Amino acid sequence: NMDVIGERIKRIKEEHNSTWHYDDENPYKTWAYHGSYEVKATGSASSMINGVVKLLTKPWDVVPMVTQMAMTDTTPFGQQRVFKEKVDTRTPRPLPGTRKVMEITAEWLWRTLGRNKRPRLCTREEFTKKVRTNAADSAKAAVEDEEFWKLVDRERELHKLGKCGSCVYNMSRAIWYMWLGVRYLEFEALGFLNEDHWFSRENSYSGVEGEGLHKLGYILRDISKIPGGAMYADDTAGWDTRITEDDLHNEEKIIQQMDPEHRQLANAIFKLTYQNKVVKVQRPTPTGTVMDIISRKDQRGSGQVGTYGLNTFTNMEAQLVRQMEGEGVLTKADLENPHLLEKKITQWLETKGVERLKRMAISGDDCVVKPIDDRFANALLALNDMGKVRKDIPQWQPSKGWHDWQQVPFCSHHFHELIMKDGRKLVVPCRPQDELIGRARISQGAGWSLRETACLGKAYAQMWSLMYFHRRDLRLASNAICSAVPVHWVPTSRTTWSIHAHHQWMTTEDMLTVWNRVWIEENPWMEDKTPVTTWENVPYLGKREDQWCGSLIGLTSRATWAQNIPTAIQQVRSLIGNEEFLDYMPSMKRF
Ligand SMILES: O=C(O)Cc1cc(CC(=O)O)cc(-c2ccc(C#CCO)s2)c1
Ligand SMILES: [Zn+2]
Ligand SMILES: [Zn+2]
Repeated sequence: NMDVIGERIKRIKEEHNSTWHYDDENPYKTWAYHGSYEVKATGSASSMINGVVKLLTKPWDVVPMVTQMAMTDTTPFGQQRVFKEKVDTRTPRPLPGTRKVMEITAEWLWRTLGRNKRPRLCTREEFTKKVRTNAADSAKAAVEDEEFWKLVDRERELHKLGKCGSCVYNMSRAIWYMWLGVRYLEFEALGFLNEDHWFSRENSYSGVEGEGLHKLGYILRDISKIPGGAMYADDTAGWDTRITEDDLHNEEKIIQQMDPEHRQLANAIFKLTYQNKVVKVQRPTPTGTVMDIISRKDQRGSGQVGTYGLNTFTNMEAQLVRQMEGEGVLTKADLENPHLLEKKITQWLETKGVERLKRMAISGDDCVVKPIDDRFANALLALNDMGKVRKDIPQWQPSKGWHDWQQVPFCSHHFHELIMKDGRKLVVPCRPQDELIGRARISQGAGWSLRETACLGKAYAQMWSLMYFHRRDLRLASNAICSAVPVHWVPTSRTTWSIHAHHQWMTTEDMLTVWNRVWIEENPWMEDKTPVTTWENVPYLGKREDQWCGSLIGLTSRATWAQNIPTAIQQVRSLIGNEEFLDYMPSMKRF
C-alpha cells in the first residue's frame, strides 16, 4: 500500500520534521496511523448566536432543541469523539453472489445513466466561476493567483504518471493551495456528474439532483400514484463508513465511457485518492494539539466533489438489488453462490430496471422506494450483506413503510399537500419548527458585525417566506426580521450548504414576486398560472398540522410575543441605526 501513499506522507513528514514523531498511544484501530506533528487548536465548543433572530424569536429562548443547536463541538476533542463512534470500523466483505449481483447492476446502471450524456473534463474556468459566484474567501485569492494553477499542473503530471504527491483529505498558503488543488483535480476528473446533472430525475429516473426542495414533495406524490406496496424510507447507519472496496470498484466503471485523456485523470482520482487515501485529523494530547496522518482503502471521504453522485449511484444500485430480492429474483442461496446465474439478473434489469428506478427518489444515502408489493419490507439479506445496515433497528426486523406520501421522511423533511383559498393545490416542504428556528439563530464563525448578522437573519427570514411560509410562527418571525433589517441591505452568506437549495431568497426583490415565480409560474405541477396578489392568499398548514409540526400557536407566550413584536423590531431598528426600513407586518392580518 505504501507505493501509492508514500510520497504524500514523505512530503508531510519533510514539511513538519520539526515536530514529526510516532505517537504510539494513537487511538486508530482500523485505519493505518503514520505519525503526528504539532498544530494550533482549530474549531469551537459552541456556535455564535445571531442576535437579530434571537431578539425576534423570544418564545424559543426556552426550547431544548434550539439550545442544543447552539452547541456542536468542532474542536480536536469534538473531531476525535465522532471519529471513534463511526469512522474507526470495518465493514464485513459482501458474500460472492452479492458481489456478482452488485457488479451486474452497477454495469447496467452506468450504461443507463450514460445513454444520452457523455462524460467530460471540467475546467479551470468552471472551478473559478463557481468559487467566485459562491463567494459573491481566500479560495478566490488562490483562483486569481497563477502560481496555484502551476502547482495544479505539477500534481496533474504526477497523476498522469500514476502518482500522487499532495492529494490529502482533511477531517500557510502552500498547504491551502495543495488542498484546493486536490479538490480542483477531483472536480476536473469527476465534476461532470454534478455539472452535467447525471443524477437529475430525467437522466437517472430515481435521482433528484437539481430539482430543488420545492419539487421533492411533488416527486413523492407522483411516486405514490405508481401501483405497488407501501413507501419505504430506511436510514443507513453511517452510509459513508459503509462504502466497501467492492462499491468503489463498481463506481469506477464510469471510466469505461470516458475519452482517453479523461479516463487517465479519473483513474488517478479513483485509484490514488478514493481507493487509497491519506487523511489529516486533529487530536488533543496532554502536551497540546497534534495532526494525525492516517490511511485506509475503503469508505467515502464526505467532503469530496464526487461524494454526492457516487453515494446516489451506489444507493440506486443497492435499492434495485433489494427490490430484486423482494420479488424473489434473488434468494439466500444466490447471495452465497460464487457461480450465480447472471441471466435472470440481466433479464430483470433489461425488462423491469427502468420501471423499478421510477418507483424511487434517491439523494445520496437518502432513499424512498415504492416496491411492487410489501415482500420488500422483509427483503434484508442483500441490504445487510452489502453493508448498508439500517440505523437503530435489529438487523432482521422487517422495515416499516408508509401508505401516505405525506408521512414519508426524505432529505430531513416531510411534505404537505395544501389547498389554497382559490381551490388550487400546493405541495410544500416541512420539518419540526425547532430545527428551523434553531438553525436560523446560529451565525457561522466570529468577528461578524451587526450588519452581516442582520443580513444573514434576512436570508433566513426570506428562505422561510419562500419554503416555510405555511408555518404561522415562521411567517410572523420572517416579517418581523424583514421589518427590523434595512430594506436595501442585500442578504449575504448562505442559510444552507444543501444541494437542494437554489437560494431564491438571496435577493432584495419583493418576496411575494419570488413566491409567485417559484410556486405558480415555474411550478410544473401548477396548471393554473393565476398569480397570488397578496400574502393573505398564500396558504398556511391547517392549525392542527402546524401544531403537530412544532408551532407555538395557542400558547400564551406565543400570543404575548406576537402582540409585542413591533417593540422588539423597534429595538433592533434603534441599534442598527438611521437606515431605511419598511414595515412588513401589515402584509399580515394582525397589522
Ligand atoms: O443545511 C441545513 O442545516 C439544514 C438543511 C438540510 C436539508 C436537507 C439536506 O440537504 O440534507 C435541506 C435544507 C434546505 C432549506 C431550504 C432549501 C431549499 C430550497 C429550494 O430552492 S434546502 C436545509
Ligand atoms: Zn494528487
Ligand atoms: Zn410538517
